[PDB]
Amino acid sequence: KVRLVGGSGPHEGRVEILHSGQWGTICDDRWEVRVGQVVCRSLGYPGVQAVHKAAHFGQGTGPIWLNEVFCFGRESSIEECKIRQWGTRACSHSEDAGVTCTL
Ligand SMILES: [Ca+2]
Repeated sequence: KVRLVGGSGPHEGRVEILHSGQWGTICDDRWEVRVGQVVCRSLGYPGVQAVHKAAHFGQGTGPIWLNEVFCFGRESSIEECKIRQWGTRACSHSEDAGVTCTL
């Protein structure tokens, strides 16, 4: 699953993802509008207004599940994008990625 946390409404926040039985976050190293678009679609929003780096909505906790993700932009969910490994060592939660969706 996917949820947004820390925003002014459910349309934005730190991106969190459920994997290996655990809610985790996304590192901002390769975070950009194409994958923001996919995250926003999978949440039922029609588009992405902005992507935010550097724990813009505050740091998450626990596993950092994704770092090097590639989406074309049209995928239904982030699990459908190109993911070479789940779970990353390269990152701190000060890098947790965030998104602001169109509603
Ligand atoms: Ca970074």
